[PDB]
Amino acid sequence: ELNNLRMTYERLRELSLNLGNRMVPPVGNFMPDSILKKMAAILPMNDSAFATLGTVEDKYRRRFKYFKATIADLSKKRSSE
Repeated sequence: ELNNLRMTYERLRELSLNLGNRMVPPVGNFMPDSILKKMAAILPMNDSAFATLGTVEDKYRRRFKYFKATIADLSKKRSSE
């Protein structure tokens, strides 16, 4: 029951608040709860794959670049844990 997806969703929550407060001015909502969920389950490591997220705003696609380092890691660890 070591749901890596849960670790992903949580890592995203921690990262969203981390980078979000590191932005000036603060974002507040670095990544919406919905996007954090689908991205944590699908774990898209590419823009061409991001299309499977269903609906991500273009503005969401931008700051997405700040999550690539974590998404890539969890997408890789998905087949490990």
